[PDB]
Amino acid sequence: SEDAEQEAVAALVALGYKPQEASRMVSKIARPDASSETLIRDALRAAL
Amino acid sequence: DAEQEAVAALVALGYKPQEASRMVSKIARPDASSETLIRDALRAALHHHH
Amino acid sequence: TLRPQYFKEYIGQDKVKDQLKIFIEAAKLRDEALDHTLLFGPPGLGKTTMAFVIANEMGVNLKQTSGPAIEKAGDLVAILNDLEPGDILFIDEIHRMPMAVEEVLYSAMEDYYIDIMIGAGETSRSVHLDLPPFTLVGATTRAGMLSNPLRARFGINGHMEYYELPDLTEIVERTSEIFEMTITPEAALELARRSRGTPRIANRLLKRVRDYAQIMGDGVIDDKIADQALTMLDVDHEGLDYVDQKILRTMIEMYGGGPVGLGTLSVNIAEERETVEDMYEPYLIQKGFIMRTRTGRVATAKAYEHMGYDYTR
Amino acid sequence: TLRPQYFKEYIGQDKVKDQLKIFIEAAKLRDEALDHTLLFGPPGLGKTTMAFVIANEMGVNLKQTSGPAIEKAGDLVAILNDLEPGDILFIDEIHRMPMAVEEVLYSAMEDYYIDIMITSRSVHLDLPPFTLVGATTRAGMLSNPLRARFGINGHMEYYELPDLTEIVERTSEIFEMTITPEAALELARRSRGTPRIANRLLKRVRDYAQIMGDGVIDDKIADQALTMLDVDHEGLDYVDQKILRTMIEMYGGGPVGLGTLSVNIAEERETVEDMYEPYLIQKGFIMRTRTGRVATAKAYEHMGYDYTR
Amino acid sequence: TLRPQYFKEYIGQDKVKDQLKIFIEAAKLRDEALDHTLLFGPPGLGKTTMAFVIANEMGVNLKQTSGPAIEKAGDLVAILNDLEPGDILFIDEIHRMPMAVEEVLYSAMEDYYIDIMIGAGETSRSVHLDLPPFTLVGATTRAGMLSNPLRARFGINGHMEYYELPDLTEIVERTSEIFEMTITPEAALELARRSRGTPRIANRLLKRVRDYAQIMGDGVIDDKIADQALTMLDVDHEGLDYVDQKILRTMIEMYGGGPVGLGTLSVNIAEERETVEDMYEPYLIQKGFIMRTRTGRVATAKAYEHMGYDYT
Amino acid sequence: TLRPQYFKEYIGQDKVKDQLKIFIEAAKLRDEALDHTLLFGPPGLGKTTMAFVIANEMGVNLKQTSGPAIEKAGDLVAILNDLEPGDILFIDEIHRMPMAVEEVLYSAMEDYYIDIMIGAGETSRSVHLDLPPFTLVGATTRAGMLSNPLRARFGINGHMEYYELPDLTEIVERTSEIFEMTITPEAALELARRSRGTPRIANRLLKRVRDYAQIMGDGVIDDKIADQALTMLDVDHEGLDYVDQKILRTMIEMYGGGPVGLGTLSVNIAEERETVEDMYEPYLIQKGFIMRTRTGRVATAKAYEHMGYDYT
Amino acid sequence: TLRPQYFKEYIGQDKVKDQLKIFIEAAKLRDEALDHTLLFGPPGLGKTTMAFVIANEMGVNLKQTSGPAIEKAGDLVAILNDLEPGDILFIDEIHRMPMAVEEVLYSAMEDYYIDIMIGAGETSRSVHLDLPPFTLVGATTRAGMLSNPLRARFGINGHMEYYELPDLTEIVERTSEIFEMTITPEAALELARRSRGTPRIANRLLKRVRDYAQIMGDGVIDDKIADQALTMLDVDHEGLDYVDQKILRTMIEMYGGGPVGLGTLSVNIAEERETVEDMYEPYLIQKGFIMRTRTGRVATAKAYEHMGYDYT
Amino acid sequence: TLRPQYFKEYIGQDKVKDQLKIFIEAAKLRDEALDHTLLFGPPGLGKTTMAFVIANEMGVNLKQTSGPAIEKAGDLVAILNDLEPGDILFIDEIHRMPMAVEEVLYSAMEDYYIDIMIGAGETSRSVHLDLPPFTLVGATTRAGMLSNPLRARFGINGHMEYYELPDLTEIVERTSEIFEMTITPEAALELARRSRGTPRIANRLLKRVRDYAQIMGDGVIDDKIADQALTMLDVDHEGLDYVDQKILRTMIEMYGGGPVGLGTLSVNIAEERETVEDMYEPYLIQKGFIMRTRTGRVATAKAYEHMGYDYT
DNA sequence: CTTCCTCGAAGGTTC
DNA sequence: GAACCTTCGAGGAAG
Ligand SMILES: Nc1ncnc2c1ncn2[C@@H]1O[C@H](COP(=O)(O)OP(=O)(O)O)[C@@H](O)[C@H]1O
Ligand SMILES: [Mg+2]
Ligand SMILES: [Mg+2]
Ligand SMILES: [Mg+2]
Repeated sequence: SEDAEQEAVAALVALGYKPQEASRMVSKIARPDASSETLIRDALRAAL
Repeated sequence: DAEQEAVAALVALGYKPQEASRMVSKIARPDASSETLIRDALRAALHHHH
Repeated sequence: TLRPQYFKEYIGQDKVKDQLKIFIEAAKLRDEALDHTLLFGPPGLGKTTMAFVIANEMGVNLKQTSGPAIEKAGDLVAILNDLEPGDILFIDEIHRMPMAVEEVLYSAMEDYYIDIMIGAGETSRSVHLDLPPFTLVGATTRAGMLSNPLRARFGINGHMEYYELPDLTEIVERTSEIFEMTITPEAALELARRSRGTPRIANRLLKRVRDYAQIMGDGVIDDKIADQALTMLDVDHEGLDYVDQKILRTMIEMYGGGPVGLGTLSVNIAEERETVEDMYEPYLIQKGFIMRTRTGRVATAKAYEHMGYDYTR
Repeated sequence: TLRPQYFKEYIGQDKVKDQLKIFIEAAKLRDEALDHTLLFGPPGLGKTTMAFVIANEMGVNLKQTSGPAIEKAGDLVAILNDLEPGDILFIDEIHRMPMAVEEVLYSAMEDYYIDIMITSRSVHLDLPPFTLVGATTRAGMLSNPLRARFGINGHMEYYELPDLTEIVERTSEIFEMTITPEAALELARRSRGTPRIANRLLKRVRDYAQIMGDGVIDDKIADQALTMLDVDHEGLDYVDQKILRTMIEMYGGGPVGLGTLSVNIAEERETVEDMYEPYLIQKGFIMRTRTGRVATAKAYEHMGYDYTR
Repeated sequence: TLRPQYFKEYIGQDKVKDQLKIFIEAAKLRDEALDHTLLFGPPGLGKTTMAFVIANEMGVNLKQTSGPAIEKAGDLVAILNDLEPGDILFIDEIHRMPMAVEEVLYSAMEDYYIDIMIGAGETSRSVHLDLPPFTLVGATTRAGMLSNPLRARFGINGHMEYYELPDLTEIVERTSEIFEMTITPEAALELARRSRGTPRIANRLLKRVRDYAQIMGDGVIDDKIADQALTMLDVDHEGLDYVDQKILRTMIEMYGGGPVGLGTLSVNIAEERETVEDMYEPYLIQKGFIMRTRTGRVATAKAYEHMGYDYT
Repeated sequence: TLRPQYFKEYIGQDKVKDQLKIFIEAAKLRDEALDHTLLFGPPGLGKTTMAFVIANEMGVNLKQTSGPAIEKAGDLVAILNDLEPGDILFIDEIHRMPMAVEEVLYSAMEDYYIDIMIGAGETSRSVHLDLPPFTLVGATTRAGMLSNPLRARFGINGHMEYYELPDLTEIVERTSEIFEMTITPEAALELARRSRGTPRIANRLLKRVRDYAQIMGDGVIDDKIADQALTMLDVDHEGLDYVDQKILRTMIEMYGGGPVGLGTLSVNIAEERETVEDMYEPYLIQKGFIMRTRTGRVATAKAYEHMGYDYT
Repeated sequence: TLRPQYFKEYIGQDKVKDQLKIFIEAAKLRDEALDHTLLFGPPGLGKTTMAFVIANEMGVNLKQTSGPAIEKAGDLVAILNDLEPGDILFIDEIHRMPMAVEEVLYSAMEDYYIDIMIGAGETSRSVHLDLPPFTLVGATTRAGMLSNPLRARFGINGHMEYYELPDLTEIVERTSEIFEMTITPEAALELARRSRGTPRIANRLLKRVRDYAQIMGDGVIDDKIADQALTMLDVDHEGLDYVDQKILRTMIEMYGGGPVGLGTLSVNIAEERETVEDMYEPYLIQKGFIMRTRTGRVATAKAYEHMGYDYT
Repeated sequence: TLRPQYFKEYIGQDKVKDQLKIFIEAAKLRDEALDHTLLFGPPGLGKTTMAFVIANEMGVNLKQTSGPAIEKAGDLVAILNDLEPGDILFIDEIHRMPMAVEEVLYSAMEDYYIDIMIGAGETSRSVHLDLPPFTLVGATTRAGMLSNPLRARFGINGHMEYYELPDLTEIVERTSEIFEMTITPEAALELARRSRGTPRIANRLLKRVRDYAQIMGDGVIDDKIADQALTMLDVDHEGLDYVDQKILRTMIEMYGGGPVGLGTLSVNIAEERETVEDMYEPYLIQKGFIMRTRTGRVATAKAYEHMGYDYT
């Protein structure tokens, strides 16, 4: 899952979020097994 | 000696000291010249796309 | 009605209203979203209200935001995920969006997907996010500063116009039903003619006439009271304030129509340069009473026949 | 005190004073807040004074701040959070607020709610009914969207000799000076139509009456006191009288340019145009022309010369 | 995509199209890169589309960027290093990039190498870096806005121009096929006459006439229907838009043809002066509807008769 | 010392000096602060000197600063809040203060309070600061550069005029006792009449003649020494410099008195158009040697009888 | 390479070369730098090339920049600190360098010292620098647009004229010899006559005709091929450019030959005033197509007999 | 060196030297600093040179800066904080200082103190800085730009005149000795008559003739080598350039001596309107070749004999 | 975003 | 009607 976490967190940073806040945002998500697409979708949806 | 030159060249091109350090520090080759280092630090940092 | 739900309930704007009716009906005849629409016009005419009516006619939900409230790409991308299939996104003041976000909107508009490039060199990759079809509705008061690539994405253009006496009168009549006061049709016309064609200005005069009609009268706004109310206030039968009349009289009586400079005119009426040039002068130009020349302002023949002075070439 | 407290004490401004009485009485009858008011016009006419009268006539507690002091959105939000129902917020020199703040204020004036991102965070607040009062000398400097939200406009005008004469009599009793009816009119004529200038002359005359007199103002003391200050019976100062004299005796009435006239009186070009000429043009002693400026027949009669076209 | 991919498919621009063929094939005979090319002309004529055709005819991988996308020398230097021999680099709005970047570009185009000077005072050095052979293709809206010393570096100048009715009628019919639109050869000419020479406009009008034909008609675009639809879109028979008609009507009715100053005109019609002089005046001047004088704008006789007003 | 300290030692300015005597004495009988005074007029006439005299006569301490030093509201809010009851604040060159700062003085001068935002973030609040009674004094050469709401608040206005031959003669004798030199009364008048009515110019001529009298003479100034020194400086009996004479001569010997334009005359003397109009022309007109007309400059009869020609 | 290396390779400009030979040779007996030299004249005549020849004759390094590229006074100081003794600094378009920068050259050229502020805040201090001996070579189009203080410091001035047919003909023959090509003497003369008297244009055209003759022809250039190839381009039968045609074709139709001010003409043809007056007007005047008048420019009879109009 | 260092070596300017000698000698006897002095006059006459001579005669260190180097009040305060008792501060091109900084000198030049703001911002107060005795030396090419309150504070004014042939001849001889070139007195007078009375121009011509006299002369500037060299530079025997000669010829050949207007003549010579009036006309009028009149300008008899035509 | 200053037009006199 | 001189007004660019 570290591959998706690093990829999804990195893509979230590419959207302009700070590395610290971006790491927390995805770290705040529960499901680890879901792919990067789900993490970014759930992360931004929850952060709305 | 090429480290100070490569870093100074990248600074002259407008890279900040933080990134210029990381860029040159990420590459390592004792036989590389300051020319081939500059041609590597940038080629290693540009996002190639298709 | 003041709060409308369909194009049947929207007062005025008959030209733009007639076009959109044909486009919406055609889009409904296919499983397609309406093309991206751009609305142009001066401020205060109703661009926000029209965007809502477009959504109800489409039978779709409406999302609202603004250019200034968007500061990073993540802000816009997060909003797009909230759009259901066919949803409408309304962006006000779209001309102020920073280029860092503008470059991201092109693919969403053109292809309905976003690419998020990540990595560098040998690690270069990109993630792909599918988006449901949506209609972007933009509104801007300034078009000359939109980039050509953004302009080419919008396919439907609409131009707003100032309201006309036969319909601005209905806005007054309707507003008089929100308050609980009777107003005669002849009195309503005399207020509409002085409202400069803007609904916001017509509401202000109605409130002021209301206050007079219930302290100096029987609580009814008839033609007899409207004349007295409009006599206390300076507003003439053309909408000109007291200071507006003083400017025209000064130019005609003391300078023979000009040319006269901004500084020389200001010291005669006792006002600042910026006050005459930005408060009073803009309406006098639109009405056609003055012109600006390399040598100063000059009064036109239309002004002479309105103030009631004899004119000579 | 020098500042009147109620409309029953505010002399003049019959146009603005009459209009506000109708709007204040109607608002009370409906128990609603007064609409937003903008006061503008020349200096010294009564803009700041009227702002306090409106609060007393409404019977409300006045909150007070200024434009220059508010420098960031965080400042305005803090002030707005302190308002209670019916409170009045008065902002003097409103033309100085930053553009980043005007956009926040014209939203609050429309919908009575704020939602702004002030380490950044969003804050949302709801506001009770309140009235904003603004005063400015440079109304044309306010953004066009903000001017559209004000529902009442008050433009101030100069005063007449009967209004200023009564003001001088009122002020004289606060200083506990004795003044005659015909001596007051001699100060009103010279006050250029402005209350602040009429109050200034009374203070300068009182100083002379106490040292060079018995501490009482009369038709004889005023003659001497006004000769020392060198103020003509039309309010012309020493430099004002010198300008008209030079024009009539060296250029035959003009036309003459601003530069030539300035060098001949030993004054700076910007002092004549910005400090002395504005009153001479409004009274009709001088006219501006495409080729220069000329003295009118009114100046010849006042200075005592035989007019020749 | 709608755009063509080879010269044998690109409609119009016969002059530009014929010149490039000779230079492209001649360069192949010599087995060397093509000279730097500058494309200029009004917006929407096909400048970007041509850039892709050149790369396909040469048989090279196209690389793209734009003037605003380059912010520091490292950006340009990086892109130039990622090139392969013979690559074609296309740069939109080559006149918009910052002046500090141009200093580096001048060396590359002329010498094919860059030499980064480093050190100060007692220290002073420079690193000499070779670049592969390449070709720069630039596109701008005005030729005179570009920095004069840069213009001398471009060997080939290609001036684009408005299409004629035969070309526009073919483009309109071609597009109608993609959309599966039934259009008669006469109606296609009606839209071409009113598209005022720009393919981008002709395509946009067609998309709007389709909707009208599907409701106010039987899905068949006849000349009789196309003419009614264009009056609904408020497009004149000469192609003057709503804004263009508003300008001429105001000059004739409120100022008797002028002269009138730009400030007065731009305040009467609620439009920004920056827009009037940039987006609308150029077509009215080229088509001879308006003339500019030191006293202001003036309406010509042609305009007086077109709008339908008796000339003085 | 070189600056007077009491109205006894302040020669001239009868109008301004007489008014300030009454206002100061009346303020003392009521035991209250003096009203706000604005001093303005030409350079070198005694503005800064009078500011220190008023402070001594009132018997209070003087706080001094200048317009160019005050750059932001934080500075003014720091100078204020350090005042004690009855202090005098003197700001020189008050016309330089930014207008964004002048608007802070409106409340302080009229009502002795200011509105201060205190704290930061959620702690930001507005509170009144209350000032003790005080007198603001300002000196400026460009009174017309101040804002109308500010000039309206100054309660006393003092305009400085030029001196005359009796007053300047006494000033020269007084200064001749600060230095240790004997000066004959006849010589003192000869220097006064050449000092254009300005005390600063009279002191400068005395210093220059002192040097000559102690190097080329016996250390005493007499009609013989004074006339020799004034010949080296080349200043005539009317105060005309070397170039002033060259201008008048050229007008009378080449143009017969004029009319002549400024440009045509500048080239004949090898001066430049801005030096002649700003340095030399002002005193020639103020003293009646030249007259300005729509057609050009003209020399008056008074100039002919000075250069010795015939007024034909 | 194409660019000449020594005076024996530089063709034409005999008047300038003859003078520079003497001064350069004299500057070699004594061990000193060459005086600051100013070159001026129309664009494209070969003045940047001359700078390289002087540097190679002196045996020193040449650094290059341009006026518009220098943004602030700190930029020029950084350059001057990086010059070796005897180096040559070439500054193009020196008349457009900002005033804040030009002010620094006055001291540097006359005395080889510069005064500048170093450090910040409490560390700020003034240092006096020493500049090693160096030569400044300036280039400008407008000999009279430089300020009076700058023009007085240049010790040598050179005016560069248009080339004659014998000179241009040989330049075409030389350029067609660097490239592998064969051109007949009659073709060289025709191509030179068509080249606006400017070397840059002659090279650009020859480089293009090389392609046509290699594809559409026999691989050799002859008058028959030159006349055809020059007709596929826009070059007129007497060298007028397509922009030149718009100018003449506008004045004769929109203004009846004139007179017309070049300001209003430029905005009606959609060309920048500066480009048309610097590049195109000088040639049209020196060849009799346009004549000057106080009211503006007027089209001569020579234009009517060229464009095919009636000289009514 | 080229610049003289003592009043014995400084040729000419006797009126300025005579005054400065008396004032410097008197200042030393009292053991006090010299009064502030202002040097002004046309370019190249020796102002900057005199400023250094004064420092050598007083026998003190000279501090140096320039008008365009000072950007903000912080710089000026820092410079003044480094002063030592009796130091001389030279500010060249003083007219370039910004007004807000020039007004800081008003106190420093006569009260020797400055008002500064200090502290972190929580606590901040005004304080008087106190300066040691110093002498400010200013030099400017145009004094009309200095504000009236500043010019009044300078105690000694020096106005530079042009040089005469006797004095200018000695400058050429002195310079020939430094170059170690022999020059005949007959030739030294031939260069002086062409130098327009300016030392800078006489040095420039002598350097150019020195080169020619040794590359193809025989190492001696004889009466004939000078004529051959000066003919190559195209300098007439009155110092007229080709442009100056063209003007006089045109007026005589095409207008019979005039009167002719400025706009009419400019067109007949293809010269820019302001160039003729600012660059060329001033010297022609001063020497008497041209005369301005109410109906135009006329060429005098002097201009006839210089060209060889028959005056009538 | 603001103060300054310079480019430009036109009224009036004289031969 | 060509040439000079003065005065006003709106830009624009360097802070
Ligand atoms: N006399 C000459 N002989 C050979 N080639 C020349 C000559 N003069 C100019 N050229 C060529 O023409 C071009 C001139 O460009 P350049 O010297 O930069 O002109 P500019 O300096 O006016 O821009 C160069 O390509 C140069 O090689
Ligand atoms: Mg107030
Ligand atoms: Mg002072
Ligand atoms: Mg110097």
